[PDB]
Amino acid sequence: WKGIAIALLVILVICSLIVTSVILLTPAEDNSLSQKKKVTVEDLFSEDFKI
Amino acid sequence: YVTGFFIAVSVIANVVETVPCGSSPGHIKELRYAVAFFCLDTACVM
Repeated sequence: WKGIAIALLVILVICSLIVTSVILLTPAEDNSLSQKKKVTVEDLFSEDFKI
Repeated sequence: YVTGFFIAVSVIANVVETVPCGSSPGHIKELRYAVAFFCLDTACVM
Protein backbone atom coordinates (compact mmCIF):
# COMPACT_ATOMS: atom_id res chain seq x y z
CA TRP A 1 0.00 0.00 0.00
CA LYS A 2 3.11 2.19 -0.19
CA GLY A 3 4.05 1.99 -3.88
CA ILE A 4 0.70 3.53 -4.79
CA ALA A 5 1.66 6.44 -2.53
CA ILE A 6 4.98 6.60 -4.40
CA ALA A 7 3.12 6.92 -7.71
CA LEU A 8 1.01 9.63 -6.10
CA LEU A 9 4.18 11.42 -4.99
CA VAL A 10 5.70 11.28 -8.46
CA ILE A 11 2.54 12.58 -10.15
CA LEU A 12 2.22 15.38 -7.58
CA VAL A 13 5.86 16.38 -8.00
CA ILE A 14 5.33 16.39 -11.78
CA CYS A 15 2.40 18.75 -11.23
CA SER A 16 4.45 20.90 -8.84
CA LEU A 17 7.32 21.15 -11.33
CA ILE A 18 4.80 22.17 -13.98
CA VAL A 19 3.56 24.87 -11.59
CA THR A 20 7.11 26.09 -10.91
CA SER A 21 7.88 26.13 -14.64
CA VAL A 22 4.78 28.20 -15.44
CA ILE A 23 5.63 30.46 -12.47
CA LEU A 24 9.03 31.17 -14.02
CA LEU A 25 7.58 31.30 -17.55
CA THR A 26 4.41 33.39 -17.68
CA PRO A 27 5.55 36.49 -15.66
CA ALA A 28 8.63 37.58 -17.63
CA GLU A 29 9.12 40.67 -15.50
CA ASP A 30 11.89 43.23 -15.95
CA ASN A 31 12.25 46.31 -13.76
CA SER A 32 15.04 48.19 -15.59
CA LEU A 33 15.39 50.88 -12.94
CA SER A 34 17.82 53.10 -14.89
CA GLN A 35 18.04 55.35 -11.84
CA LYS A 36 19.50 58.58 -13.23
CA LYS A 37 18.67 61.93 -11.67
CA LYS A 38 15.98 63.96 -13.41
CA VAL A 39 16.98 67.20 -15.12
CA THR A 40 16.97 70.05 -12.61
CA VAL A 41 16.63 73.81 -13.03
CA GLU A 42 20.37 74.55 -13.00
CA ASP A 43 21.15 71.89 -15.61
CA LEU A 44 20.32 74.20 -18.52
CA PHE A 45 23.04 76.54 -17.19
CA SER A 46 25.46 73.78 -16.18
CA GLU A 47 28.69 73.64 -18.17
CA ASP A 48 27.89 70.07 -19.26
CA PHE A 49 24.96 71.23 -21.41
CA LYS A 50 26.87 74.30 -22.65
CA ILE A 51 26.78 73.66 -26.40
CA TYR B 1 -5.25 11.78 -1.84
CA VAL B 2 -3.80 13.90 -4.66
CA THR B 3 -6.86 16.16 -4.75
CA GLY B 4 -6.60 16.37 -0.97
CA PHE B 5 -3.02 17.59 -1.32
CA PHE B 6 -4.18 20.09 -3.96
CA ILE B 7 -6.86 21.38 -1.58
CA ALA B 8 -4.27 21.67 1.19
CA VAL B 9 -1.77 23.60 -0.94
CA SER B 10 -4.59 25.85 -2.19
CA VAL B 11 -5.54 26.68 1.40
CA ILE B 12 -1.89 27.29 2.29
CA ALA B 13 -1.60 29.72 -0.62
CA ASN B 14 -4.82 31.39 0.54
CA VAL B 15 -3.46 31.92 4.05
CA VAL B 16 0.05 32.97 2.97
CA GLU B 17 -1.14 35.47 0.36
CA THR B 18 -1.31 38.26 3.01
CA VAL B 19 1.86 37.97 5.15
CA PRO B 20 4.15 41.00 4.48
CA CYS B 21 6.94 38.79 3.11
CA GLY B 22 5.43 36.94 0.13
CA SER B 23 2.43 38.97 -1.02
CA SER B 24 2.72 42.34 0.77
CA PRO B 25 5.52 44.93 0.68
CA GLY B 26 8.09 44.21 3.36
CA HIS B 27 10.48 46.41 1.39
CA ILE B 28 9.46 49.99 0.61
CA LYS B 29 12.22 50.56 -1.97
CA GLU B 30 13.91 47.22 -2.74
CA LEU B 31 12.92 44.75 -5.46
CA ARG B 32 8.78 39.42 -3.23
CA TYR B 33 5.29 40.53 -4.28
CA ALA B 34 4.97 37.70 -6.80
CA VAL B 35 1.54 37.54 -8.44
CA ALA B 36 2.52 33.93 -9.15
CA PHE B 37 0.00 32.96 -6.46
CA PHE B 38 -2.62 33.93 -9.05
CA CYS B 39 -1.02 31.44 -11.43
CA LEU B 40 -0.83 28.93 -8.58
CA ASP B 41 -4.42 29.85 -7.74
CA THR B 42 -5.38 29.24 -11.36
CA ALA B 43 -3.29 26.07 -11.26
CA CYS B 44 -5.55 25.00 -8.41
CA VAL B 45 -8.84 26.44 -9.67
CA MET B 46 -8.81 24.66 -13.02
